[PDB]
Amino acid sequence: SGAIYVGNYRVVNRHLATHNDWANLVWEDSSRDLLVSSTTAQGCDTIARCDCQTGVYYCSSRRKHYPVSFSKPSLIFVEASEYYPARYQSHLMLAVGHSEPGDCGGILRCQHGVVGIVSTGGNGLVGFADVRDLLWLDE
Ligand SMILES: COc1ccncc1CC(=O)N1CC[C@H](C(N)=O)C1
Ligand SMILES: [Zn+2]
Repeated sequence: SGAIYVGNYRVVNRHLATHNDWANLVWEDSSRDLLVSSTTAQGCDTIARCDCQTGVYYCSSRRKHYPVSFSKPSLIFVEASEYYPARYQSHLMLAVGHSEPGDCGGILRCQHGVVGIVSTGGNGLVGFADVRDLLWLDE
């Protein structure tokens, strides 16, 4: 679990969005596994605006932050799970690292700020849903 809190927005994995997030929906995209809902309070996370390919992510299944190298956002085949059938997920970045289903929501950060959140993984990989292209998160 986990979310990014920037301005009056809350960014979560779409598959983990609550019925309360859908009522307060701003934008969602099933192909990216993202949902953004509006908040009453102002958030303080800064979104990165960069092309960094190294960063640090939080892994809740190890209670540890790990440094990683990750691929640029791309269209990647993601195996079936209880939340989606087997499909291509867009704007996804992969790294070699540990992840379990419940690690979704953990933040990936670089020197510039938040890059994205854990969204996919298994078999020694971890995938992150990029948020750096969502320029409107800053307004
Ligand atoms: C961190 O994800 C995992 C880690 C280990 N085995 C499996 C997984 C993958 C997983 O459970 N999901 C839930 C839906 C999500 C998606 N974006 O399609 C992928
Ligand atoms: Zn960066």
